[PDB]
Amino acid sequence: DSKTVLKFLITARERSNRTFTVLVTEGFPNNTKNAHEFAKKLAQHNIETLVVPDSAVFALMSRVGKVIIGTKAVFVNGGTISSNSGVSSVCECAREFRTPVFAVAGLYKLSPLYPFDVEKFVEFGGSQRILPRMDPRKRLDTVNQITDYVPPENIDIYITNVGGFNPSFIYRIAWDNYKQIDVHL
Amino acid sequence: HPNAATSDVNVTIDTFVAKLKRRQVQGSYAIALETLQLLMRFISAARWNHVNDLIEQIRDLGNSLEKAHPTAFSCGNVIRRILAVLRDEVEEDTMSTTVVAEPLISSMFNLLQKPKTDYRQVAIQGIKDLIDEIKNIDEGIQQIAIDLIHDHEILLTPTPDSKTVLKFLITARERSNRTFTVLVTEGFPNNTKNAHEFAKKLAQHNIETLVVPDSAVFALMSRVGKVIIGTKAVFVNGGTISSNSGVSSVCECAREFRTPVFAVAGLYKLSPLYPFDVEKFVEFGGSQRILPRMDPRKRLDTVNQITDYVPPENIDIYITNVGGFNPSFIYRIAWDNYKQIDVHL
Amino acid sequence: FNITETYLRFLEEDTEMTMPIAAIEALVTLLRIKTPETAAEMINTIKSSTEELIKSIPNSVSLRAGCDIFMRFVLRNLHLYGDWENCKQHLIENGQLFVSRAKKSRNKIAEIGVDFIADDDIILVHGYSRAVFSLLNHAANKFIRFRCVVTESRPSKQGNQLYTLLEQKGIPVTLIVDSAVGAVIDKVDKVFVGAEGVAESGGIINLVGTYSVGVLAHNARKPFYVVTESHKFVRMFPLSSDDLPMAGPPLDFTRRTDDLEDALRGPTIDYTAQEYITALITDLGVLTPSAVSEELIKMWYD
Amino acid sequence: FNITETYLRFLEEDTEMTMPIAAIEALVTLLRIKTPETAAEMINTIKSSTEELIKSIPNSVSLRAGCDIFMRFVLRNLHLYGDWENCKQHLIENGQLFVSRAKKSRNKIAEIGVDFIADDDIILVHGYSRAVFSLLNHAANKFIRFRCVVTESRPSKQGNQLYTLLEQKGIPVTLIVDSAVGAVIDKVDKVFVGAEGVAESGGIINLVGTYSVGVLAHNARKPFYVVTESHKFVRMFPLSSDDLPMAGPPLDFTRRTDDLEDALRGPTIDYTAQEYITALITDLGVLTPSAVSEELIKMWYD
Repeated sequence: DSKTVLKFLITARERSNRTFTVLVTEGFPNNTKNAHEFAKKLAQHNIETLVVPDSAVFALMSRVGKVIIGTKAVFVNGGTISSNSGVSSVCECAREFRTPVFAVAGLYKLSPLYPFDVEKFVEFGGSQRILPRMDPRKRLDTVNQITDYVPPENIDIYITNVGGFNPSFIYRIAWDNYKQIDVHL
Repeated sequence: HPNAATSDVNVTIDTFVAKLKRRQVQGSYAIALETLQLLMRFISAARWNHVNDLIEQIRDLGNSLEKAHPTAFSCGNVIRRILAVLRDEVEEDTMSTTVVAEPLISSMFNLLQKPKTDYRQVAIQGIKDLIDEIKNIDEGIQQIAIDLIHDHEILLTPTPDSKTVLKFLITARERSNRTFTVLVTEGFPNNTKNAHEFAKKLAQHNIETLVVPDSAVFALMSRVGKVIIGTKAVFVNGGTISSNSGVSSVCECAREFRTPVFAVAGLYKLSPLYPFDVEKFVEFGGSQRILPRMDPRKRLDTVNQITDYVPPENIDIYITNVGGFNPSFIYRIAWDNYKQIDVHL
Repeated sequence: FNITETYLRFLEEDTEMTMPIAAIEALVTLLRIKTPETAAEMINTIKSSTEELIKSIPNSVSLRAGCDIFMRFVLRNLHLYGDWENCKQHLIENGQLFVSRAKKSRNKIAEIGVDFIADDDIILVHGYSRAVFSLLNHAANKFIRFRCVVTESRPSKQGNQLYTLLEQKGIPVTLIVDSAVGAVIDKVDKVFVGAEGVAESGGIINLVGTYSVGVLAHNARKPFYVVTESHKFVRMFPLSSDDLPMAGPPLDFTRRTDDLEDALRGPTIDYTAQEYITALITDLGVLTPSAVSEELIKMWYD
Repeated sequence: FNITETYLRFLEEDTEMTMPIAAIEALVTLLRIKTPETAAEMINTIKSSTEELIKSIPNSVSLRAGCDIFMRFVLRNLHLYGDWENCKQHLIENGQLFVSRAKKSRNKIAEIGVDFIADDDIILVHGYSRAVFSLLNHAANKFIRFRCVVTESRPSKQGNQLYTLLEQKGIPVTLIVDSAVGAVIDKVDKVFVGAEGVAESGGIINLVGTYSVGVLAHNARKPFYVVTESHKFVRMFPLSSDDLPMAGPPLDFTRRTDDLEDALRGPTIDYTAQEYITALITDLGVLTPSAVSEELIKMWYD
């Protein structure tokens, strides 16, 4: 989604001798248009595009080399909240099949607040962009969320302006610019 | 039971023993062939009158053979198969002599309740059948085999010692539209030369060979796709004895990486007894092949082994001349070739 | 002609023949009263008796398994389709015959099962099954280097009892609490567990803990074992991670207390999956791959 | 004057001030008698006393941790390069002050860091620490629909004691057996821990069965947590999966004895690895990932 991640990709692609193929999940609820835009941008530069359904990751993961994210919020024990849709299951898959997980990060984007429960930090989504008409909604129950949370059990590096850091270590980085007093304001 | 009866009636027992002990006999196939020939000789000559007594004699012979050499499993297996062949015919005969119901082909409940003919030719024919089976495994495998591996994928290959494995690889490599990259581990104090030979053959075959030091498996595992064991023997709870060195560690690695492990073998290689130990079965090499010197080498007590055992857990499929089986299922295949009382001689 | 009374018979005595054997004998005795000829009179009565037994049953499924096995055997019996007397006689014979069989099975075990002992390999025995104890006691006759490890079991002080039976033959031991058994990863070479029930997938019903042990074994790659004779077979497969018929409690978050009355509530009996076990111990030759399911198929055909 | 005597003094009562704090107080009391101006007459004597205490230990760990912390504090104190009197006075003040601090730390723990049980996330707890209980009792006044699960404690029935402390708040509870620990990992949300110390390696120095629990948690991916007041970072390294500074024997294979005597030397202390703390709750901010080690480095400047 971001202008940062795209730029990072572009810089890599400039050295076109370095061989890399891009699989892009559409991201069902909100990411779709954005994903398409990203794909278009890739095409503009001459970067090889592969458009992915979100159900189909188990069928791809064993062939996937390296995985890069462009998150919104970075946390205490290592995990992240990423800009919407299809990240938890992906991460689980990676863990199962043992896959390297890159993440583009910034310390100002990094938060020193600890996430303790799913019951709070995970932000939910609108059913408006699922199914038109509201008379079937009387009996059924549509469940959807926009932005999703990641457990640190999966991701491995945070490529910053400072450097790539370990998730079970990034707290120190945060503290090298934040405190224990400025937490519960 | 000694060789007291078997003298000017049958001679080649001693020769067989000699071949076993000093290793002039080489490769399981050859051993099996030898055993078949022995059996043929037994049949064309020995004197019967009865049937149960003959069976007992055969059992005793088998026992003696086992006592002479254990690591030769093929020999045992073939004998067992021929016993099974005889047994069914005997059972059939008994039914006519006397002059039955079962839900399937065999029964547990038929073991609880109280239960001259031309069998010799049938016995003869059994041996022929066995020979034929031995003749070609590969020509019943490459239809379940040139199926599993695909384009731009990567193979990992330990044990280039079973002649079957190489053939299987080469049949796959034949196709002009299929492509794969091959990583080959060495296996040092028991397999190096063989591995080198295999590599050479691969090179000849016009395919992308990769020579690997036994250490450097971990620096390449990210790209790895498949695992192939070059086994020599197969057992009860699924598992296999292998044609020496450098298979176990790699299998373990694969398991850790959850990267699929396949087994290519045969049902003459298939055995009807449990490997309760590795110790009683798997044998050790020669400490001389590692290092020179002798008087400082009473101190240098070095350990090196030929054969390798792998637990049932790491391996997942056993594609045969019959077809694809599993470690959970292979037991029944064994039973389909050797009968219930033939397990213990 | 009563079965509950017979069941209550063997309790403090035992120490001779397998429990499921006595029950089977009782069943056979019941059978040879109401005539195996008249199928309308007999089978219904047998079913009623089984139901009664079930009603009287606390924490078991093995008796049920036994009686269904017996029924199956009976069904198999009449497949000679001739005279209605010989078959009946055979049926009559086959109850004390079952009892007799156990001995022979044990004998068979004590020769093929003693092929397994490796040089300096420490053994741990789980549960209370006669067969495992017999095998362990039969391995000391050949003077084979080994060792035994006890675990602190809690149904009716079982672990203590077990450790009290190993001191009779004079065998050095140490005691391990069910909580503490986590640290046991290398020193005990082989993890043995005795089975009070084996069904379709080679899954096992025993006592106060098996599944956890299995899990631990899987974690360490140490081999896990199922040890018995041959009578504990049902047509069963569980739904969740663990499921059984229960006269005891399945997780009671017990009501407000201050003086102690009722709280001893949780999974008393535990099941284990197929993948955890590497070797199966029966008198049925040597089988463990898939002889259970196949056996069941052979038996029931349904 | 003795620290041992002071330690003896509190036993029946207690259940309020952290042990490591009482010990510190005792040390301070011992100090402020025999002139703390000089460093020759004092530090060495303190060290000797600590050694004596260590020698005299029956089965207690955290004392050493406390004393080293105290030493570190003392070292920190005389870097201001002013005068001997003021600094000494400050040091003297800082014993009772330290004790006072513990309560504040506890308060901080129980009002900020208690948001780990909120949506009736059922708690599987083992290891009796004061902090854990304090947080649970403080969360009972908020009525956030909390539920407790208790794995049985058997060094000598601390479990009973524990269940008696949860009866004063009026909350449904259940007894759990650590053999059926594989059985129930389903409805219970997470596994929470009290302990005896946190290592230089990272993992936890604990009690009668913990490693198994950790393993099971790992298997199930239902996270494993440790909760305490923060001052148990002892200079100790459990390099193996069956080694620590232990009070009792490490699995003592007792000889072939007779009438049920030598057995109950069941491991009352166990440990699990560094890749097991999903979070660690400490009063110096909620910090975990490599926090203990960092703190140690800061202390020893290495």
